[PDB]
Parts: sequence; C-alpha cells; structure tokens
Amino acid sequence: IPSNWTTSVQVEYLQITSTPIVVDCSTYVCNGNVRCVELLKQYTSACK
Amino acid sequence: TKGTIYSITPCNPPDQLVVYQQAVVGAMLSENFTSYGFSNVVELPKFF
Ligand SMILES: *[C@@H]1O[C@H](CO)[C@@H](O[C@@H]2O[C@H](CO)[C@@H](O)[C@H](O)[C@H]2NC(C)=O)[C@H](O)[C@H]1NC(C)=O
Ligand SMILES: *[C@@H]1O[C@H](CO)[C@@H](O)[C@H](O)[C@H]1NC(C)=O
Ligand SMILES: *[C@@H]1O[C@H](CO)[C@@H](O)[C@H](O)[C@H]1NC(C)=O
Repeated sequence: IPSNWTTSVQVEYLQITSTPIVVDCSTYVCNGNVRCVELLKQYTSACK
Repeated sequence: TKGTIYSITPCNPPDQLVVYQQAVVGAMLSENFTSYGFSNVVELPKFF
C-alpha cells in the first residue's frame, strides 16, 4: 500500500472569451463619398 | 517651407447611439459637445 506522499503542482490554461469587433458597413466601403453612398443605397438589403 | 507638419483627421467619425422603447436615448460620442438635444455630456473613461 502507498505510504506518505509528496506534493506537486500542475498548470492548465483555458480559452474563455474573444474580443468582440464591430464594423460600420457604410464607412468601411463608402469612405465618405456621397455618390458612393447613394449607389450603395440600393444594396441595403445585402449588407444589413 | 519651414518644417511644421499637419495631421488630417476625417470629418465625420462614426457615433454610437442607443434606442429604447422605439425612441432614441443617450449617446456615445467622441467630442466634448452636445450634438443632439441632449442636455448633458458626461465625460467618461475611453469615451464621452
Ligand atoms: C431633450 O432635452 C431638450 C431640452 O433639454 C428637450 O427640448 C424641448 O423640446 C421641445 C420639442 O422639440 C422644444 O419645443 C423645446 O424648445 C425644447 N427645449 C429646449 C430647451 O431646447 C427635448 O424634448 C428632450 N428630448 C428628450 C427625448 O428627452
Ligand atoms: C515518510 O515517513 C517516513 C517515516 O515517518 C520518513 O522517514 C520519510 O521521510 C517520509 N517521507 C516523506 C516524503 O515525507
Ligand atoms: C468639456 O466640456 C465641459 C463643459 O463645460 C468643460 O467644462 C470642460 O472643460 C471640457 N473639457 C475638455 C477636455 O474639453
């Protein structure tokens, strides 16, 4: 049978979360051109 | 001519707004100013 023991330490690591990211469709693609925004205006069905 | 240098900030950075009960309330901004009819602009860490 086992007699008196000795201690030890084990280390583990677990992923728990992910840094969320958010994006603005119209800024990202239009980049501030009003005419680009208007041509995009017919695609709001898509990028929403 | 001389050596001074100038940055080029974009005119309209995106603003983050909040809505509740089908009306807008509160707003996360970047400038220490009351853009909308809101009566207070509480400075807070990392944003106004
Ligand atoms: C936000 O606050 C402003 C004033 O603090 C409110 O403004 C009044 O709104 C009516 C309706 O347009 C105007 O006739 C008054 O002249 C406004 N007063 C001032 C001093 O501008 C506004 O209604 C508030 N809105 C919300 C959603 O809280
Ligand atoms: C186990 O016990 C014996 C007797 O008490 C002792 O001599 C020995 O050093 C102990 N071992 C450990 C790892 O504690
Ligand atoms: C922000 O605006 C308030 C309004 O009164 C002013 O007191 C304060 O000095 C301003 N701070 C900065 C950093 O512009």
